[PDB]
Amino acid sequence: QFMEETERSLHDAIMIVRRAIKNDSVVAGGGAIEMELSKYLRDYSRTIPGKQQLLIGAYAKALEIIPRQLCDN
Amino acid sequence: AALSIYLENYATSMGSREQLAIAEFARSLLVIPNTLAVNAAQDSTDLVAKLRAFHNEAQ
Repeated sequence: QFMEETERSLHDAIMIVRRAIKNDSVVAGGGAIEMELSKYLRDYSRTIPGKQQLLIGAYAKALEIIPRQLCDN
Repeated sequence: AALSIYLENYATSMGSREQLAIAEFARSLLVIPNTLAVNAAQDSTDLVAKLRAFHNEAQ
């Protein structure tokens, strides 16, 4: 019952490695950018909004969930 | 609206959950102009979000 999750590491490696091939340009993974992406856009939750701060901010809230989930779970 | 952003700037700077603490305090600040949208029948975000839309620095 432990054996399935063992191989699923190898092909993802093969994939994401070939993905480092498929695209030589590689951003930081693991929810790295999405932290600032909030602040990056939440700048415009400050700047523009007519209503748009909820529109930008909730999305700024929406960006970090991928690390936020794995972190807090 | 400033005090939101004024504090919401001080939010992102502090860090950890107290960064989050400061930001959620910068939220409650915005209801007083929004309860003006109550009586004047204004549009709360178009009121308040555009209030926050006003700045060079926060002031």
